[PDB]
Amino acid sequence: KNMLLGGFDTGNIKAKISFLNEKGNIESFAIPTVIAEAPPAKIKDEDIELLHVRIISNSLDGDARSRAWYVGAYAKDQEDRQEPTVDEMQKNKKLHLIPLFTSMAVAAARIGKEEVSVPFSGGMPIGEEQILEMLYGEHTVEFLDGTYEGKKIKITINDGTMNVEGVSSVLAILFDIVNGEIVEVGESYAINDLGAGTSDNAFFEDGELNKKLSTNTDLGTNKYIDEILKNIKERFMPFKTREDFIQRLVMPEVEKMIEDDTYKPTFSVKWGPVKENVTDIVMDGMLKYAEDQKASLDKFWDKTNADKNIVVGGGVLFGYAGLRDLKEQDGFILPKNIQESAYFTSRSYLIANLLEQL
Ligand SMILES: Nc1ncnc2c1ncn2[C@@H]1O[C@H](COP(=O)(O)OP(=O)(O)NP(=O)(O)O)[C@@H](O)[C@H]1O
Ligand SMILES: [Mg+2]
Repeated sequence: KNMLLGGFDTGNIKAKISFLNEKGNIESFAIPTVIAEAPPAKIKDEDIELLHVRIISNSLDGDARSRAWYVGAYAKDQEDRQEPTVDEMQKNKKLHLIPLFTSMAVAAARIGKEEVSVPFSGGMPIGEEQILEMLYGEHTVEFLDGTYEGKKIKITINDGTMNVEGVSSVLAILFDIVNGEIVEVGESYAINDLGAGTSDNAFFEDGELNKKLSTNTDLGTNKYIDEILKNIKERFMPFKTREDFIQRLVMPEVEKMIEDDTYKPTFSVKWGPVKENVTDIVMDGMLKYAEDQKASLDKFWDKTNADKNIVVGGGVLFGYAGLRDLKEQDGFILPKNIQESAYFTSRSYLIANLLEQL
């Protein structure tokens, strides 16, 4: 007892976490990979809307040693916010450690523990031992504002794993944890995690990650979303972030499609004294993404000649209108519980971790 069990999926867009709550079920949320220096004191995923935390950890250095930060959403608005630098083609570790520890704390607060040991179960994209040791030790997160203002969580990380080999990265395709731990309603396979800014094409052969053909591209949903937004704003002549566009406009419709294959989606936008039907605009970007992904998956299938191709990630949902065709194709596997496709990897890392504890 007094332990937090989770799977951790980090990137340049979000830090994703899937953990076990008090009633033994999987709970998931994502903290945007954004931070900003904050004053020593105050001025459905409610608790991460406003994150102002003091973080004391030895994995942090210099001025970041034990000061305060705006983390995630509440950081994206700040002037001097920090985000992953990326050129026209570490010592930025706080940019990844801080949203990481912050997620561990939020989950800890959610389940009413104030001291938690967190066996680390995560992943790296194309050493393992060295990266883990920027995580070991004791980390304290105090909330200075928001839902858990005044709370102080002690995170202890003694043991970890990056789930490099074997079926660990995949486990969420076959299993689910409902008070633990139950089956969902080949020997050569690809895993395609379809994300916001990137697309991860990994290939597993004979129990081992094929560390030469396992690639990684920037085929993300974001560029397609930006296109759609540009075409909507022009239709008028609305949304604050992309996640706002996805959550408010896209998610409710993608969902009725899931539970009814006959349902036609409608996308309308209210901006000012005008309301427009932009169903045609949205669906265009969706199928464009779908076909571009269909093409990308095809050639990676041919390049690896995998026996089966698993497609996961939120891109399965954003491009669902087109990507649901992969259900009818032998050689492709979509998650049965497809509404959890976005957190497939973190959910997989969580399942790998629960097994590690046994
Ligand atoms: N239910 C949904 N319906 C439609 N789009 C969704 C849904 N869930 C997630 N998305 C979108 O799918 C895209 C991919 O999400 P996700 O895989 O979680 O990105 P990410 O992993 O955080 N970024 P990356 O590091 O590149 O993988 C994003 O644009 C999400 O907003
Ligand atoms: Mg991802």
